[PDB]
Amino acid sequence: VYSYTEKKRIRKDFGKRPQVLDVPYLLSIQLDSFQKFIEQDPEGQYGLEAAFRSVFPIQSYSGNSELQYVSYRLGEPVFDVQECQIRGVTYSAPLRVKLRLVIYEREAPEGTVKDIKEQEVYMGEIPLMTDNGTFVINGTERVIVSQLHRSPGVFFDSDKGKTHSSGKVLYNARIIPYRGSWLDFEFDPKDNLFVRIDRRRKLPATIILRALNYTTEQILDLFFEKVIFEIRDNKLQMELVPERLRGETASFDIEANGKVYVEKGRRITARHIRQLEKDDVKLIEVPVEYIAGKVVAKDYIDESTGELICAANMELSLDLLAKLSQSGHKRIETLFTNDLDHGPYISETLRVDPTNDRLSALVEIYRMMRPGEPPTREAAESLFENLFFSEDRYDLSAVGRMKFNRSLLREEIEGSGILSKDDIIDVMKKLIDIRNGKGEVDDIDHLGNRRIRSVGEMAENQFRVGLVRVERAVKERLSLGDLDTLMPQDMINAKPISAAVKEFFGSSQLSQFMDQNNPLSEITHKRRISALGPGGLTRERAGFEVRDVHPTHYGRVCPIETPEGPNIGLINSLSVYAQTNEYGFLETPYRKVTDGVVTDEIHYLSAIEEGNYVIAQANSNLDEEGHFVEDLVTCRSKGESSLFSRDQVDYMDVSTQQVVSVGASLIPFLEHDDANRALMGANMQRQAVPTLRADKPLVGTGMERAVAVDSGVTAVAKRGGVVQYVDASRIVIKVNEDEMYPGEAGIDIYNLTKYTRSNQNTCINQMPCVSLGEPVERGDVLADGPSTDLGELALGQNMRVAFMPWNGYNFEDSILVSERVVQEDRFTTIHIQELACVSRDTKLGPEEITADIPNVGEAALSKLDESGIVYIGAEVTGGDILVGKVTPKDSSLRVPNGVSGTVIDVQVFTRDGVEKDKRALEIEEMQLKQAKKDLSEELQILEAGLFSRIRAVLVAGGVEAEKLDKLPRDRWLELGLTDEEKQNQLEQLAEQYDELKHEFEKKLEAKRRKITQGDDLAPGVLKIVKVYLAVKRRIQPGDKMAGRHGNKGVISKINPIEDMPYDENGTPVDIVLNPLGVPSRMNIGQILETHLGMAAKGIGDKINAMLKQQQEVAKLREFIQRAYDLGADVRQKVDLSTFSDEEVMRLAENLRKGMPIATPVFDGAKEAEIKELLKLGDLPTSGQIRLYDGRTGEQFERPVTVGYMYMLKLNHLVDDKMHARSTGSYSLVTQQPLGGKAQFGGQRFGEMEVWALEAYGAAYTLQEMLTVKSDDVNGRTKMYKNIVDGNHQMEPGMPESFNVLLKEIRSLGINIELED
Amino acid sequence: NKRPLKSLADMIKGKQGRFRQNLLGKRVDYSGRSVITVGPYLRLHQCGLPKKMALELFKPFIYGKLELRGLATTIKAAKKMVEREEAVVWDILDEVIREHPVLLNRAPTLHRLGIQAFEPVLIEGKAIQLHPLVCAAYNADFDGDQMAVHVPLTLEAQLEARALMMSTNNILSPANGEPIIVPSQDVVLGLYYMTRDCVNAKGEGMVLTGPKEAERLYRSGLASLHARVKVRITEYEKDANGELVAKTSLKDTTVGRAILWMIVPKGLPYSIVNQALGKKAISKMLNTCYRILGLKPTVIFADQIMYTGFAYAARSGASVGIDDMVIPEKKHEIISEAEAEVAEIQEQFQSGLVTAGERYNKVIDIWAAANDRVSKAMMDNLQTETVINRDGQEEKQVSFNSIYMMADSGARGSAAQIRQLAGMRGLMAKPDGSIIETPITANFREGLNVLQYFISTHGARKGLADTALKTANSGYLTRRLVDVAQDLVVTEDDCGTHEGIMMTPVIEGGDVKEPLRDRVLGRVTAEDVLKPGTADILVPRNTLLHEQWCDLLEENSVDAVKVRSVVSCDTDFGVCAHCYGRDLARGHIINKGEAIGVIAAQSIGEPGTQLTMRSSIQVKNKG
RNA sequence: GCAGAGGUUCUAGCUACACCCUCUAUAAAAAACUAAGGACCACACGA
DNA sequence: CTCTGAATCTCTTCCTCGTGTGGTCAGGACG
DNA sequence: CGTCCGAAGAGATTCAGAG
Ligand SMILES: [Mg+2]
Repeated sequence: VYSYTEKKRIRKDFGKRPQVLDVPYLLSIQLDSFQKFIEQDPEGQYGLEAAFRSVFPIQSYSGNSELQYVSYRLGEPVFDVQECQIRGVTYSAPLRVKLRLVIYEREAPEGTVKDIKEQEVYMGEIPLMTDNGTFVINGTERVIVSQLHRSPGVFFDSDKGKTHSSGKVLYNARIIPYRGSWLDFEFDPKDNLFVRIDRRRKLPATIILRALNYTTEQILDLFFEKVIFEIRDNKLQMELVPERLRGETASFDIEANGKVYVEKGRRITARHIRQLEKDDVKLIEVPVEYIAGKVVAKDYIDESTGELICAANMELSLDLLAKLSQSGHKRIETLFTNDLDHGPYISETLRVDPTNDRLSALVEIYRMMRPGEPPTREAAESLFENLFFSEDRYDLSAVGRMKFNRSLLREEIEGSGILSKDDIIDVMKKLIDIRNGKGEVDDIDHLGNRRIRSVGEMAENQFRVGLVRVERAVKERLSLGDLDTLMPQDMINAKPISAAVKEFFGSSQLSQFMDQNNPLSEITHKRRISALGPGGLTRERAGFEVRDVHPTHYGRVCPIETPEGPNIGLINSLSVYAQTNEYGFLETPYRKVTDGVVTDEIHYLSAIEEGNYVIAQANSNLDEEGHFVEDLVTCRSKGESSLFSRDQVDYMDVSTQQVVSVGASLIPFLEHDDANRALMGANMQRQAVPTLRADKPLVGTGMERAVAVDSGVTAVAKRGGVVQYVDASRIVIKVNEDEMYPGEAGIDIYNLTKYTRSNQNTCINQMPCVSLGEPVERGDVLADGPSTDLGELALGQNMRVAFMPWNGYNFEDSILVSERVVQEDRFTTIHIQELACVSRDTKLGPEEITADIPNVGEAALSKLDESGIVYIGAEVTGGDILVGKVTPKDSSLRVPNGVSGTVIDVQVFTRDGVEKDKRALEIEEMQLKQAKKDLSEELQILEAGLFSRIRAVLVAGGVEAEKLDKLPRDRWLELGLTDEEKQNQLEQLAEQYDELKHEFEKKLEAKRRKITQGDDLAPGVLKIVKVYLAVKRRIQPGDKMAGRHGNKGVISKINPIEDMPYDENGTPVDIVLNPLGVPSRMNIGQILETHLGMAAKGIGDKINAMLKQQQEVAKLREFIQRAYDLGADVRQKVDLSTFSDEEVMRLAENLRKGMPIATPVFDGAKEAEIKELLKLGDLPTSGQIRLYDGRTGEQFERPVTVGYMYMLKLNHLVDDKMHARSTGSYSLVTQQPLGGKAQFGGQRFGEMEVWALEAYGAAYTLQEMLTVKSDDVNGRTKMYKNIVDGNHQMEPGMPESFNVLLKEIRSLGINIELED
Repeated sequence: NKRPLKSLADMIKGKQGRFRQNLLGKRVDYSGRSVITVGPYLRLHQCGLPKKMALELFKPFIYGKLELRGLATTIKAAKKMVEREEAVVWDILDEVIREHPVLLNRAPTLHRLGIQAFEPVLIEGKAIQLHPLVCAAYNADFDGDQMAVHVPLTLEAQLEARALMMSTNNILSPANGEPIIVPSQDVVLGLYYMTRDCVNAKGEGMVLTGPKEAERLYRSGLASLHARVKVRITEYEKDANGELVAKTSLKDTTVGRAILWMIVPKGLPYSIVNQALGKKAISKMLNTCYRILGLKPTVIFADQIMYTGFAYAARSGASVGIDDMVIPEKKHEIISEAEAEVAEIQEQFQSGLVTAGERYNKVIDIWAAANDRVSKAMMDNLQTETVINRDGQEEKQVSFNSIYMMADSGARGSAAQIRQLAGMRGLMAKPDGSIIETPITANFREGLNVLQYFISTHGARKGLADTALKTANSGYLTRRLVDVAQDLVVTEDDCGTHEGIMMTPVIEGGDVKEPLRDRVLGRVTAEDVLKPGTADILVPRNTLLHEQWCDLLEENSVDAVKVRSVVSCDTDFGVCAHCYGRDLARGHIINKGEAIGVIAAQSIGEPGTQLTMRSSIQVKNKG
């Protein structure tokens, strides 16, 4: 079965591998994340709830006052998305929050409250995301990109190599929290374990143990293994265990139980260990010289006086041995030191550490944290407990605790957010073990250590910041507050929380201005995964490691779609099938592999557990039983590609498109072109400008439909049915009876967005894709949005391309374009400009907007209306006047020079209080008329639908066809119908219609007030006039045109069609590319794409030939079936007999322009399949044909390659780039060019160009262009007067920038002057 | 915004400080930018330029001419006339662009030739047209590359731009004497296709009166472009004291090589156009033309050779296709042998005969051997497989395949860049640089496995990040090099210093990396060189070593030549001309004054972007 | 045409980069005409 | 016991130009 | 109506080993 719109033009899909999992909703990463944030979560986890619950204690200091959160509910947005975008206001929901204030009696903490005050308070103003997963901040559609940052937890880095400049590897452990203070435990080059908290001065890390209420004895009991020594008559008989002898040297002669085991100079072999274990030796005599090298563990005092004979952790000498022997210390505890692995590291720190008590440790920590002031014991204790033992000032998220327990190999998954003594000692023990050799350091770039912070998590963090900021003020106010003297609304204000949220959403390191020029651009910018951002590595601070792709990126982050330049690999996109785990990690679908069967069950796997199993390659053949036909299959066990037997395999890739993202998946033959060319092609697809009439690509991937549907550019059908009425501005869908709810179903109305200004000044145009009466199913495409054709993403426009040099006009990378392309408007793109005029307050009276402008001609004022605003639809040109504004004593807005076009609409916003001019009244009246017309249209349409609902029910059980036509349709409650459930349904519809009639005038009045009320504007402005200019930029020499395979070039010449190379058929090639760019830049995919497009157009031409002549539908059906079969078995498998025999004609007419072919990313068309496809048509199997010269007329030898490759048109048009300037306004430093942009500017003759002129014998052109052309005011004036005089003579003078430098150096206090 | 606020020292230091932002290099007026266009019809002394850009840049000149001719009484009326773009304004504009050079300027001006002068040719459009030859000098693409145009104002500025900065005056790069305007990518391919031969081509065998008859036969279509035919040529040589003598002979050649003969100037011999004429051959041709004919004949010859190369590359139709890249028939058996060998090595490791390290080394070695074998098989299939007759039984010739012609000619491509298309792509390394044990066996003509493409994108991301870091490192190095320099200019003409450095061809254990001919060329000796005959003044003490002297040195078999080094110069606050040597951009001694510190710094720093980041003694030959 | 004012237009026009005429304390026979301001930080993208 | 060399700590950049956007001391009421 | 609140190297700075 196929969808009806798919029946219109069904895409020939290659790919032998059968798909098991349908492509997920590409915008899930944003929509699902925000649905988690704004949702009311009863569990109070993950949402505005956790944020309120985490910060709602409100405990007064000795005031018995408490305020608690009870519930909240986001209000309905004041303005709809379209209304907020046109007004410039944010799309936000008022945050109705219900709060309960309770006051307890004094000195009665356990007593009940004396009064309860519950009320709903408006705090904050939280913006919402549209159905397309994008915010609207200030009239701009702004999207928040998900941030990939190092997850909270513990990571044992190395910093191997450069440190200490001796090859000695250091080891450090960072306790990175979600919010709080970092805690790094580093090693001194002399193997001393230091602590570095918040990257402050290095400190002996043993001080933190003392700060955690631990003495030396406890520290050595935790971090070292006690060895018991017994004083005996036989020279202090020593107790040794078998395990401690492994890896030891010949310390002495081991003789126990009157038997010798190991002699002098004999290594302790495992055989010796086994035989002494069989003998079970426990006590071994040791020479007194050996104990000198041991270190005491615990303190010892004599039993007579109790004085300190020997403290803990110092070397033992002969005098110490004599003192402990004479005292009578029978039991002696010593540390087990093994320089091989179990080396001493805490002991060295304790030698370095001069602190012996917890108070001294706290004092030193305070000194190293807050120096310059005398610390206090209470102050130090408070600082430490607020720094590590306090939830408010320090917290690890559930992901942080999970990572902590993963790295520490703990058992529990969850735990307290704050740390503890056990956590610190466990981290130190693991760091010590890493130093010893057991265990391995972790990789920061691993996706198991870098989670993804979505928009919901960022918004929750900013909300928590706002809540704590207002909590500080509430606590401060409540200290002196009085009970029962105020409403629970004065202490909390929406101002700071709203300011924080608005600042985050509008101006942030991550609040990216959405590049809304392509559906692919929107779909890949909302899925963008940036490492940069708040709480993230910066570009300069980012290492080479982070930029560079990790083996664990497979299936999680696309390794092909990254922005080249300053941030390469830092803003990498997310692969098509990857989804974010509930802890922020990146999962990946993976088919479970059973005993030998590749089972269809899809198990999402994170990066940490991917290594544990072995992953099979997607390009592994199966025998339809899940059995690899392939006894050894290539696999990815631990990030290493290696052949594995079938029985070894534990998991398989979900499909062949897993690794690539949506931006890189749409490139056909991605398996052929080079990775750099693939990267550039994926990047350039995001910046193609929509053509006027977008058309499907002849060769594609099959994800274009998925990208177009998933993105919000098109108008998908939420409910199926039939198209009752279709219009270029609206589409009405009559929902089917089996797809509509019993109540309030009616029919669906879709208001397609007409020509609207976009973020990159392009047209967001939606054209209907259906006619009247066309059946439509659920989730179907109805309107072809920008760069969309028949529900398929149509970025550019495919055309004939011949690969051959042509007189140098395609010299190295330039593109040659025929006159035929320009003639048929293939690349004419509508650009909507936003020329906004503002009337601010001015001294000595304000400025008017009337048409009275002095020192101007009547011709310029002819376009403007009587009130000084350009007539809608007027075709203005460069330098023309749009709206007449004169300042009090000629500041009217004018079209910028060069740009032209016709005004599409002029919207005016006027603040309340100032009377609106004639044009504003006319526009407001037309807006009211349009709103009333739309409301009446929906009134009549929904009334017709509801009557059809009623009439259909009234065909049985009291049917009166004649009686219905008699009485007017307004009243039907008097009709006689059986007292059954049908009568109840009619009564329900009648009551609903009555309530709707009551609400109709209310909402109409609300709309009238919305269009009447003065729109909020910036302070000190009268009214703002926005004029939208539609520029139709045709293709021109210099316009940057680029295909999908990384081949980019500027159009050199628009060559007349008569000069184009034509084949024997006479059809001239539309574009003549350069073959020389194929071998070096290995974009060989474009050659495969060219051949497949040639085959597709051959099929289309055969269909056209058998369609232009009146042929039987049987011939069309058999040819279409032959085309869709195409030899080698494919997943497509479309049968033409199941069609209705008249939609076959529609299909053939839709394939007249070319056969649509889908080439999946990594299992697309092979060379044999393409050759067979060429053989299907009249075209040769070689793919290249003889072409005759356009001018000479004789065929080119060595027949050239032609085909219809899908090449885009990037938005880097030459029209934008022209920046010529002679003289203009100057800067502060008096550098004349004034930072060239829209502002009329000269290009920075930078330091490199100055060096270049210095290398030449240039001292006059350089001098003129560094002095008289740039900043010398007298010099500039004299040069201008001289050139207009005709004498090109330079009056040198001196650059004013040097005078500025002299003044700045003098202002420092350094006299710098010149000698005369 | 919680950011450090700029102080009185933050605006005197750093990139954004007053020095490097407003004094060292400052924005200028009379400047415009646009994307660039090829426009092969131009000559390198001129460039295309849009009408709007010429109107805006030359506004003061247009105002002055309007005032002089009385079209507008006042600047104000003339400015209104320029806004109206009245037809009279365009005619005035054509007068101020007759001989007014403009300085084409690409943004990353790495070396001296980054900015060059051009006579603007008014074109309708909005894209600057840059001559194809100077694109290599500019390192400029046609992929959205934009370059600024600056208008010299004063007579001194325009005059020195014409005399020095013109592309006609910049033929040899300052880094080395080799030409910089050499046919680079497409014209070289056209010449290479032109100068070849089929062993059996249409119109092969008949004798031709001259190049005119060769053109007549080719254009009429009755003789193939490259067919081995004897032609009669009037080869001109200047073996006399500047006089050109004529030598007429029947040199066996092809039609295509005879076509180029009318392009080359008189002085050049025919032995330079009788080869396949790749990139290196054309570079040597242009260098010989510059060293023999001079500058103007070299410019005219370069323009004509560009024209013919483009025209006959268009006529060639040197396309690219799937059948143009051939898979070796032995590639499958080489892959099978490599798989068998790695299986044997793994089996040996499993038993324990070979541990991990030696197993890894063995696998890497055998995979490299298989890669070399498949590369050789690919080259044999790509240059030897071609079978074509000679009106007889059987013969084998050098291939005319599209990719082989586009790679062997040096037009664009290399050995690895052609291996990655038909042969095994090779062992591809991980981010850390350690080689993946199992290579990317599949090539680009065939598909790539998902893991194979993952390793490929590992390498590609490594290369892209390396380039991104390396361009910044090279820019910093260029800045340091320029600034340790820029006080060193040629202040004197000679110092009479006998000191110097003994120039000797460099040997690093292998063959001669650089012969003494190309190492001492253009430098003035310090003491008289002598041949095996003692007390022989083969070259006097203070004579510049031009091409003739170096050629004489090779045939006299000199070993070490003491030469005057700039280090040994005793001149204060500069160096003398003799101690420096040839300008490396003009065929004469360095001019007294020219700044050579900045030239040297730019020459050193320009290839920084092209750099990278990471027994027994046996006699070789008889002697 | 260098310090000011007036003139036929259109409040005001004396070279202000700036457009016509008069003279040194007085205002009109006269058509082409008029305006002299403007930073930093972040994001994305191109080479 | 006073310097020696050596580890430690602190400074100083770390390309070069474009083109679109958006955010920015924020005195505030009283004589 | 105005006015007063990572990384990479160099060099300075401790800092230390050995007679
Ligand atoms: Mg380029």
